[PDB]
Amino acid sequence: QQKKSLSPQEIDALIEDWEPEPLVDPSATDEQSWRVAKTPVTMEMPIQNHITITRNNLQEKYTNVFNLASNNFLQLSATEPVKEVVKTTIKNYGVGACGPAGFYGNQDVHYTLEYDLAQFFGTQGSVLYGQDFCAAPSVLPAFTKRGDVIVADDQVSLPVQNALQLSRSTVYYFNHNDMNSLECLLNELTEQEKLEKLPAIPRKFIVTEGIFHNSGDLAPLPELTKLKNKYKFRLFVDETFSIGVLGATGRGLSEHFNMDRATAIDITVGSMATALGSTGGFVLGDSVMCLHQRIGSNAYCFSACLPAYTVTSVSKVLKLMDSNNDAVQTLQKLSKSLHDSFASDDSLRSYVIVTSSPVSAVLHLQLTPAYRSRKFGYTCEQLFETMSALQKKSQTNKFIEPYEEEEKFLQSIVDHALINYNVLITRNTIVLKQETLPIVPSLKICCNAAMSPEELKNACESVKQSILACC
Amino acid sequence: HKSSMVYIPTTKEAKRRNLNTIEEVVEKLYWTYYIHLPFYLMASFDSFFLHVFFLTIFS
Amino acid sequence: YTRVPLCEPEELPDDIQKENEYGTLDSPGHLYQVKSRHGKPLPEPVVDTPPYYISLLTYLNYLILIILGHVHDFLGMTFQKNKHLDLLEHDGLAPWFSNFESFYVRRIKMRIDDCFSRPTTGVPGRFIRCIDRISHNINEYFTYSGAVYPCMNLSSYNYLGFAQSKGQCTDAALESVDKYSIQSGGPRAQIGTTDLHIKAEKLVARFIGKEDALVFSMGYGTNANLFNAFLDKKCLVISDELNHTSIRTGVRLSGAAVRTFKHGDMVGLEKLIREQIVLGQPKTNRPWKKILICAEGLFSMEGTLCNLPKLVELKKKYKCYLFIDEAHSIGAMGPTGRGVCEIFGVDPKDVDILMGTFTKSFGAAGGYIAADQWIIDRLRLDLTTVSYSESMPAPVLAQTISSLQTISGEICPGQGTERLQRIAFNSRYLRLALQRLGFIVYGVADSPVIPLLLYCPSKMPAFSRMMLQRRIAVVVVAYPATPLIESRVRFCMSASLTKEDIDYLLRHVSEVGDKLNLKSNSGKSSYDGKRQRWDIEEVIRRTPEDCKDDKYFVN
Amino acid sequence: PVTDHRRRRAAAVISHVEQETFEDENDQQMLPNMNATWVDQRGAWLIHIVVIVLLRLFYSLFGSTPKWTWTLTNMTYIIGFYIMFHLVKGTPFDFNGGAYDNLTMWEQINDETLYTPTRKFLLIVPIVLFLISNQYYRNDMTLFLSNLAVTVLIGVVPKLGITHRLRISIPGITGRA
Ligand SMILES: C[C@@H]1CC[C@@]2(OC1)O[C@H]1C[C@H]3[C@@H]4CC=C5C[C@@H](OCCC(CO[C@H]6O[C@H](CO)[C@@H](O[C@H]7O[C@H](CO)[C@@H](O)[C@H](O)[C@H]7O)[C@H](O)[C@H]6O)CO[C@H]6O[C@H](CO)[C@@H](O[C@H]7O[C@H](CO)[C@@H](O)[C@H](O)[C@H]7O)[C@H](O)[C@H]6O)CC[C@]5(C)[C@H]4CC[C@]3(C)[C@H]1[C@@H]2C
Ligand SMILES: CCCCCCCCCCCCCCCCCCCCCCCCCCC(=O)N[C@@H](CO)[C@H](O)[C@H](O)CCCCCCCCCCCCCC
Ligand SMILES: *Cc1c(COP(=O)(O)O)cnc(C)c1O
Repeated sequence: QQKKSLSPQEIDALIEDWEPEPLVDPSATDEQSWRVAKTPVTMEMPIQNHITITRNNLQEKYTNVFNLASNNFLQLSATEPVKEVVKTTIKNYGVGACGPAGFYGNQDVHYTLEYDLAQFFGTQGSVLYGQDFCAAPSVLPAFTKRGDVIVADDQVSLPVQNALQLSRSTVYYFNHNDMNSLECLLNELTEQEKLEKLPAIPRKFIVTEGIFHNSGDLAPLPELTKLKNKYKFRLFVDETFSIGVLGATGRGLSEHFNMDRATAIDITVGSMATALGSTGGFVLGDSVMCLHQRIGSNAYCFSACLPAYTVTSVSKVLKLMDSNNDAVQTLQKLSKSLHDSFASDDSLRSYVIVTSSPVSAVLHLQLTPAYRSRKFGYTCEQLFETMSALQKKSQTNKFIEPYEEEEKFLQSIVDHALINYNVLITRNTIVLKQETLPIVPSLKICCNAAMSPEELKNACESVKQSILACC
Repeated sequence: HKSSMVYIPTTKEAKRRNLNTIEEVVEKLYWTYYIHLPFYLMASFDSFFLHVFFLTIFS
Repeated sequence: YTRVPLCEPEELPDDIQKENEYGTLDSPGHLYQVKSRHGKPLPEPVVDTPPYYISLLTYLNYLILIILGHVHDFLGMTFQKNKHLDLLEHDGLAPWFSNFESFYVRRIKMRIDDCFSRPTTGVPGRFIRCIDRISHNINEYFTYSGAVYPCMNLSSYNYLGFAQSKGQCTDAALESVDKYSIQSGGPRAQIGTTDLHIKAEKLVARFIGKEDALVFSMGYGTNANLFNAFLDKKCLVISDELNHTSIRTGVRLSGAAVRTFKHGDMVGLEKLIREQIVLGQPKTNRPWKKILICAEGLFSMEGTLCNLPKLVELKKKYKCYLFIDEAHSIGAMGPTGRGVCEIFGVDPKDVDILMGTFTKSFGAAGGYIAADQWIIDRLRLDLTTVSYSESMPAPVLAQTISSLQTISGEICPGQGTERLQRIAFNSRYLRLALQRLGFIVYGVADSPVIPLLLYCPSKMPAFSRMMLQRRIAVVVVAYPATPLIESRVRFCMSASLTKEDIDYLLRHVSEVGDKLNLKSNSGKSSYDGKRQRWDIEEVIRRTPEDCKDDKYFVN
Repeated sequence: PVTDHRRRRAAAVISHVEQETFEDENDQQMLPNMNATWVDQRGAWLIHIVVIVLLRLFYSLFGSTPKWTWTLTNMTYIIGFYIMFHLVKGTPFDFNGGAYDNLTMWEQINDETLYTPTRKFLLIVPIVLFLISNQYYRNDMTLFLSNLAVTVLIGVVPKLGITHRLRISIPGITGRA
């Protein structure tokens, strides 16, 4: 039943009727501008235990502020021996590299650090990267294409999420630290793969983290190793926050469980800025992996080489860490004391909870769901579903009122302690638009090896009183 | 103004200054215009160029 | 022997080191000032071609290479498997990479791999020191010996000669190390920000000419993590076919529709804009939410400039937005060094977003973005790198601030202009001499990158090895980076080189090219329409005076 | 699955490659292919004539009869072109994530445009070669039939409006979508 079915004069009418949208929406800029005004700024002195800060365009100034918002833990890069190596290199090498990796870019100090990392961490090779934020999304896509299988945890960080989106492969999720969910999921995938009788076996990976960035938990490595060999998978572990703080010496997560890295883990991603004290990152693995990254990684091939003084300082730190292991022992004693001081308090049970392991050097605090529902009247499950719909529908404006109220309340806790007691504790900084998995606001208190137990104890009591007074 | 740099004397200019050029030129023309350098162990492909012997005989 | 040696620094007097890193001008007649084009549009570029037999020989060579490579792969992987244990399944596990996706690297480039990844040492100034190595098997593994020899530098991104270990910048960096440690606390949102960051941002904003600017630690991350902040699946991006991989990665992460237009073709761009405005989104025909145009200032592989006024008038007429990258144009192009905007005289207010990198000219590592006030205020809250990544170290900030202040003229008077004049004169002289000899040279008259075409694939290793034997460092590129017919050698000029070094390079290059028969000019390079096969002495005698005149350059 | 990126291997006598989705087509094919761009370039049309002349001269250097020489040169040229273009599927270098893993080089020419001058030339060459070659072995009917069969079945049928994105599962379970 076939049914019965433009002029150039009206083409310009369509062009003139087009009304484009602004590049950036300024409607909600004013209401969300308090974050910039509350950012501390250090004045002419390095970030250390005692600092002098100014906020809100030099309007307010504080002197001798106890610092608890620094990611540096070992504090070995401020010592005299490291400063001697840094100054000598500049006089003989300069500050810049001036060249890519493949065009006269290696200055025979980059090769030395690659050898040092493999011997210290017990692997076969290493590859250096300019920035840690651009390491995971540059190595994972190189070994995965369409038709592959990736199994990931439901609490991974944003940089890991970016890698899985660009990987262009099937992605599955299992419950947070649940081997029953993982083992059940793997069995079905293997059986259907055998049933289809594919000509070749595709690549399969497992993605997890050592110490989680948003919660502070651990991963049960002995269980994962047994399952991956049983079902013929591969393990991918990110160790940004677990190298230098776990183990007798600081080798990483494998030394904590008394294992071998050559067989337990296949890909390791780390950062040199958290504990070592220098910019950059690295990826650890075997020889066949490394040769493919020299030509298959976009970040490695299409970027300038890392400066020279950063490389030399890290090698000195690694040599010092091998001889003596007193910095790690001091860090672990303080971390255990900090966790127990916030977990054995009966006055904070009905207000906040602790979601961190004792071995972690950062303590995370979150509001109880009963208290959040009483005041703000919203649930994390409800918050997740609202943002998911907005992203799919591609709306220009993404503003949620109950979410903003909690952020302001947590800022009041931070501000109250600093003004009255001169203690600086930070707040977790996240962007809700870019997230894909559920997340909630929290607080953070850090520790390092340059502190004294008496000073830390007084700071803990002050923050506990600050929370109660605000609530 | 002195720098720690060594200058390589140029051939045909203060190198040979202080019957065979035709053969060298012909060899360079034969070699560089054909695909030989990116080959390994394949110097035996020159044997395939025996067509000169085949076309040498006339009538 | 297998491991790369660690070289002990040599002991030399100060003057020898300064001469090694930076040259001293001989006469004041080797400087040139760059004029500004007020109302002269860029003419369409003209290219030159070699005769047909070069192309036919190239095609035959590639055909033979492909046939023998595939035959070798098949026979070797069928008749034996013990040696090829990295490309077959083992204990039920797939291999790391695939056979077909890595054919070129293993079968063509591996035989000439000695020309890539050359270790060096010391400062990358006028003379660069290299470590010797001995090739084993067929470029499989190398053995190193304790010997280091200097070489002339023509392969490093050092335009204004800021890669020095003796000067104001080094002292500033050392003082910064003394005051601020090399430690960075964390992300800029939490603890990372200090006063030096604000000083650098304000100074950059004042130097470029916009209202405000931000700083970053890596140039790649500036592009890779930017477009997702204000683009979505209902926007269109029109970009040139020749853009860096960072832009493509950022757009892929964003998810917007991508349409490309041919390089140097404005009519096709206008047609594409009109058609995309009329048609709308696929399958629904709703109008596009917004349209963004991406372009780059100077293209490094060809040394050609983009036509800015045409893009500005097109975006003003059709209500679009513009994005300009200035990695190779900042600090080295223009009467002062502002960029292509100063060359063309276009006000910076027209361009919505500007970008740059400090590695190519200022001898540091980082990047920046410059825009209006409200755009930056929103992007600061909406960005990912600010609140998830590390922060810039202090010595790099000190080096960048010192370099920008020196170029601006606040400190060390009479240095930036002299460097700019040196680099302009060097580029013009080298390009004119190379064209007069009989070679093929691409690009505009004043461009630090000089690409010389070497068509036959077998002529790259020979040229590179002969140049290395004569103590000159060169960089060669080939397929698939460049088209199949056209393979080229890239020259990067510096302000530290001297006319005597240029003469030395010209003599050696001319004789090597005569040996390898690389002179193929069809007469379209000459302004008088005749073939040019001169002598080296005549060129050396006449070119430096005529280098300043602008009537000897076709484009 | 949260992404659902899988390759199908449906088995049938006649099947076609499914149309690409929005993400695979409108976004993952944006940069130059670098595998089919060299066709519309300089010196890409005379090289076939040069190859034909070289093959004919190489066979004539042996000193055989014209009939065998011309039959062998026709078969060799057609078989070589088929092996180069129609047999292999994919690309030797990673493009984005494996976007062109279901198509040959012939389908990728000129962005899947059905009628372009280069395609017309590539179709015209075998016919003219056959007309020039048949004049030496018209007497033998078996060789004439063999040459006609080779030309029609290898050098004519694939280069047609039909048999575009056409796969047959007889020699192996092909992959579509
Ligand atoms: C007496 C007379 C004298 C004269 C004469 O006749 C006889 O002399 C003879 C001499 C003959 C040649 C000999 C050899 C070859 C190479 C062959 O190949 C090309 C390269 C490959 C081409 O591409 C395919 O391969 C793509 C790969 O990605 C596939 O991609 C998809 O499938 C992916 C699957 O993963 C998915 O990812 C995605 O869906 C997607 O990417 C896709 O199918 C297809 O594009 C194919 O072969 C390679 O690939 C094989 C598989 O990996 C290798 O392994 C295999 O061979 C091993 C050997 O030990 C064994 O262990 C096992 O069998 C097994 O492992 C093999 O070695 C290796 O060559 C093509 C034919 C040719 C030129 C012959 C022609 C005829 C002659 C000239 C005869 C001449 C007339
Ligand atoms: C003395 C014996 C006789 C000698 C004669 C030998 C055979 C010559 C016969 C003529 C052949 C047809 C001529 C047409 C071609 C004209 C010239 C083209 C010049 C080369 C073009 C290079 C293009 C590169 C593009 C890269 C690309 O994308 N590649 C792939 C994936 O897309 C293609 O799959 C790939 O290239 C083809 C792979 C084919 C592998 C060949 C395997 C054959 C093994 C050898 C067996 C003999 C074969 C010949 C009967
Ligand atoms: C040269 C260049 C780069 C290099 O940036 P890195 O600082 O080396 O990461 C990036 N983008 C463009 C457009 C370039 O020209």
